[PDB]
Amino acid sequence: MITAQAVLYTQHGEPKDVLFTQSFEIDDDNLAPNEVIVKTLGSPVNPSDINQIQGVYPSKPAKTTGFGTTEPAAPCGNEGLFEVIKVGSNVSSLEAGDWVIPSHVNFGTWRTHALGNDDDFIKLPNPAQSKANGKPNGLTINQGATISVNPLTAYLMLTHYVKLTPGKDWFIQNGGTSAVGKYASQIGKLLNFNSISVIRDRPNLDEVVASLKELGATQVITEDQNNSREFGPTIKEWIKQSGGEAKLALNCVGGKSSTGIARKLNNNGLMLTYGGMSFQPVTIPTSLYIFKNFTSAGFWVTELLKNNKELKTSTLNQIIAWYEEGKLTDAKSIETLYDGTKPLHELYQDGVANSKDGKQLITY
Amino acid sequence: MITAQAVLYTQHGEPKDVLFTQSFEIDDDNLAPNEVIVKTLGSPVNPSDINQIQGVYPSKPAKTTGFGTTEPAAPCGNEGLFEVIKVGSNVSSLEAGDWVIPSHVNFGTWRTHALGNDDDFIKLPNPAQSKANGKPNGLTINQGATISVNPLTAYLMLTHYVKLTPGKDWFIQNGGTSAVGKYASQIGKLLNFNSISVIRDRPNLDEVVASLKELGATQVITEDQNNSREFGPTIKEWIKQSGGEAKLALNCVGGKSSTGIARKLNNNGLMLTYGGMSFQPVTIPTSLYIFKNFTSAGFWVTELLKNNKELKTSTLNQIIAWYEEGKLTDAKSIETLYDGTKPLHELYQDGVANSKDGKQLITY
Ligand SMILES: NC(=O)C1=CN([C@@H]2O[C@H](COP(=O)(O)OP(=O)(O)OC[C@H]3O[C@@H](n4cnc5c(N)ncnc54)[C@H](OP(=O)(O)O)[C@@H]3O)[C@@H](O)[C@H]2O)C=CC1
Ligand SMILES: NC(=O)C1=CN([C@@H]2O[C@H](COP(=O)(O)OP(=O)(O)OC[C@H]3O[C@@H](n4cnc5c(N)ncnc54)[C@H](OP(=O)(O)O)[C@@H]3O)[C@@H](O)[C@H]2O)C=CC1
Repeated sequence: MITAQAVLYTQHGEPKDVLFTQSFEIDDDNLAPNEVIVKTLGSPVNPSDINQIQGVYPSKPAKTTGFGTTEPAAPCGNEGLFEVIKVGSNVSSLEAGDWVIPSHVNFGTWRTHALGNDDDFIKLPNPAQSKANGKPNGLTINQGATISVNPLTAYLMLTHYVKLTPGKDWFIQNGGTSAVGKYASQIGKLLNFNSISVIRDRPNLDEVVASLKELGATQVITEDQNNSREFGPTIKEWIKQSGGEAKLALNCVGGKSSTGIARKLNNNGLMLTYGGMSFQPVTIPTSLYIFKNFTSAGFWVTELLKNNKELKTSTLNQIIAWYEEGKLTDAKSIETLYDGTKPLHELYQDGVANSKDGKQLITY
Repeated sequence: MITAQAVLYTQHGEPKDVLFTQSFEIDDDNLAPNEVIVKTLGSPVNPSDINQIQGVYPSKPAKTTGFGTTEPAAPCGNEGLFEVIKVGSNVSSLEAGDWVIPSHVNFGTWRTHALGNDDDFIKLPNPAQSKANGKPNGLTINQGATISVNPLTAYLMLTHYVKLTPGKDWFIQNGGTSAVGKYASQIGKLLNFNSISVIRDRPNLDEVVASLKELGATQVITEDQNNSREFGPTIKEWIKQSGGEAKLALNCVGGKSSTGIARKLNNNGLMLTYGGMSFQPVTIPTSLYIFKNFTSAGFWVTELLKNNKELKTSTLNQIIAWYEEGKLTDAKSIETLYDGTKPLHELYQDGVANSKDGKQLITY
């Protein structure tokens, strides 16, 4: 018998108000033939996990009395890395010690353990296996725990919609310091796409600029430069002088920022909106649509991959391979370790409240 | 010799400030083998004509001294109907008496006559020719003079981007009382497409609503209803009962109106922005792109048909056919006849100033 903790809520609302920790037992001596028990190694706090709890995200786990609560309650978190503890008698896809991530969204990853079917998980090579397979590197906890959402988002947005000619074409993105932005920059470098990252100004601008260029951004500008009429021609020269064109814009901010990157694209440009950190709508001048044949669309990784395991697998394997080859690094996280001295849900409420400091990862 | 008049400007500005009339001569006796002389029957004042003169429209006539001015001057007007008066010794495509429209934009239609090559024009059937073919109707001056821009814009937006299932699917459009909106309603009913027209409220609402439904709108709502969450379910019920889906939105207003019509589309919807009469940008909530997979694109008939004679020809023929059969009616115009007593340019300046009254057509 295993005693586990799960972060739940009986009703939607702000994480700071509705989350709680529910103690529950998992019978490791009576697993159905296809069941598996996993122990969480780490799971992050992503904006979508929060919106899901708030009730403003159209994809969520059902509320049930399954964890032993009197009222129906839903679990939290959609991605994370777990270590397999035990498999049922008919399980062959997984075994003790394996590293896995949920095979689908809405599994609930903010907890110490989980009981599920073998098909509820996807196996990632763990360090022991990467070494035995002769790979140069093995995944870290954070890399495994954040491999499902942000890296695939960056990869698919950059390759699934418009073909950028290697060594010539460009994509421009705001939210340059975001985890997704950092993954996009690297993938751009790996695929040989040029790129402009737009970020908010800061006292350590120079340091962040060099850091993002190391990751792979060709040029880094501030939102003030993004808004500047006078600076505009300098950006256009970068594109024109490269021989390619700015064909794609990645927007996760909205507002003025989204207007600014759209204006930087060449005619027939495409913008993918995948986030709205400013809480401002996407505003595009009528002229961009008519005279520059601009197109504005959306991206939702959860929806793109829910019934396309093939595209998901192919994308995931590429990220894993780059991690094993030492060609990709992770958007780093501020890790908070659960040790039982502080209720689990509080560690997540803190991670939520401290999101502004950067990606939060609760570890176990 | 023929003494002609042309409305010109030597510098971009407001029509009321920079326009003037230039008298020039055409030698109807010295025609090159492939030249043609035509006299204008009528030409409209369209928003794009004005934007062109203002210098905020990226497609324009080269300034030249061809009309006998010392400083380079540009002509005005992009569409219109002309009657062929004389053709060169090598012209077989046109005969005296034929009706033609410019074959390309930027020809300058705000003038009494024009000398050009045969390939500078596209023949339309004149009344006698339509009649000799047993067609119920011949084209009127206004129908011929306004056939190049608004009707083709409406047709191509409804048929060239997303396929609406006849008898089922819907398109929604703002700017319902505009000439384009009136063509879209008619083309919509002729192709058996369902549609909702959005217009600004007015005291004679009932009459305008009835009028738009006769033209082809299935339903007509005000912008207030467009802004209404309360009203939302009513629209959704209309679509549900039809068994179809709202797949396309036509936007020529911008601002809140563009937001409102975008929201009423079913998931995977497409909006075509082709105008922005409110002078407000297209604003779309982040959630529509991500969760509803909405797409916002542009439309510019000038750019689309620029190097696509076949698509232009085909679309033009379908409009001519509907006029000849009597199935399509023109967005009516307020006509001002030039008789040589008031400078030609003033007639057009009045046309520009009285735009809000409705489509203006200067006749000859
Ligand atoms: N649609 C999809 O499939 C996916 C969408 N997303 C979206 O991406 C965003 C989260 O990304 P990750 O999860 O990569 O994010 P992180 O939490 O790592 O980064 C968030 C970023 O947003 C920036 N930011 C915060 N507030 C503002 C503001 N007011 N104006 C401009 N920028 C601001 C931060 O700036 P700074 O560095 O200056 O502090 C930081 O760069 C969310 O919008 C999330 O919902 C993520 C994955 C997938
Ligand atoms: N290829 C392209 O991209 C093309 C673009 N256009 C664009 O379409 C529009 C012109 O259309 P046509 O040439 O059909 O126009 P008209 O001038 O004939 O009609 C314009 C109509 O728009 C309405 N209108 C004016 N201001 C507003 C507002 N703020 N909100 C809602 N309605 C408003 C009027 O309403 P009411 O009568 O009720 O007062 C009027 O019925 C312009 O935006 C023009 O540039 C046209 C052809 C092609």
